[PDB]
Parts: sequence; structure tokens; C-alpha cells
Amino acid sequence: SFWEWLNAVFNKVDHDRIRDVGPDRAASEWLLRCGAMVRYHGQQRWQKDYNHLPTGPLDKYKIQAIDATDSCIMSIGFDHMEGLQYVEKIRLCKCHYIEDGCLERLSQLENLQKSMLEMEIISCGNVTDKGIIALHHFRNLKYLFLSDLPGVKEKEKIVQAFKTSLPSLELKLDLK
Ligand SMILES: [Mg+2]
Repeated sequence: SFWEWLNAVFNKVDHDRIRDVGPDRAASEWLLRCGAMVRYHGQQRWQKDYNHLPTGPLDKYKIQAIDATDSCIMSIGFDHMEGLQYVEKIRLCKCHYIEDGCLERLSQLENLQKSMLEMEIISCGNVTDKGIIALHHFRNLKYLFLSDLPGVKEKEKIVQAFKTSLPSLELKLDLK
């Protein structure tokens, strides 16, 4: 379908673009065009409107935080994350296209494993226990907030999983 193609092309990585402007800028473009926001290291204010992204020095701005709320990001769009070195915070909220496979894909990016400190996943209806468990690879994670994830059926086992795998993790659960 047309809408399927559209979502796919919103997400697809253009490697030429990564070459031309660097990973952080290319990923900023992906996020904003898909209804997400980013905040750079060194900045208080967030980037929220695509057309207002900095023109700036080549590859100077580095993503520190991502807030994807009511966003169409999914699956291979996360390949934009591969070259990002400094991402510390990610919120996924009302991301209706995200699945366990998205979280798996994220969890396997070594660059994110090294940097990630805080994650929030809220009202993403497809996400299950499998996808949450994958996040244990984010070995430096200090805070994880899960809310309104109807696919997460075994919260107690998640609590115990993280207790051993990430003993210093602050886990906040707003789950039925
Ligand atoms: Mg948004």
C-alpha cells in the first residue's frame, strides 16, 4: 500500500546523506521527519521543527537526547543510530509502529550500549517482554521507565531479570 511505502521511505537510511553531513545530522533529519525530537549536547533547547535544524558547522552537533512521541519511527529506521556516539537518553512514547524487533536492533548497537543512561517506553502497544529484556545490553543504563505496555505480561520476571543483569538500574513500572 501507499501508506506502507510512505512509512518505509520515511524510515529508510540514505547512506549518501550520512556521508555528506554525518550520522548525527542524518539521524536528526530522520527523527524530526518522523515526528520525533532531539536535543544536542551543550544545548538546553530541543529541535522540534525539521526546517529549523542548524545549518551549522559540519558534524558539530551531537545528539544527547531523543524524544519520539507520536512518531512513525520503526525497524530499519533505527539503522540511522549506528554512527551516534553520545546518545544518553531515549523516550519512546505512543510509537505505534515500534516492535520488539526495533528494540532488539537498538540493543545491539555497541555505540548505544556504551552511552545509554536513561530510557523510557510508554504506550507502545506492540512491545512485549521480549523487547524489554533485550535492553539488558544497555549495560550502563541507570534509569528505565515502562508505562502502558499491554504486551508486557510478566513484569515481575522483568524486575528479576534486571535485578541480576543491571543491579544498579532504577526501574520504574507503570504497568497493569
Ligand atoms: Mg512528536
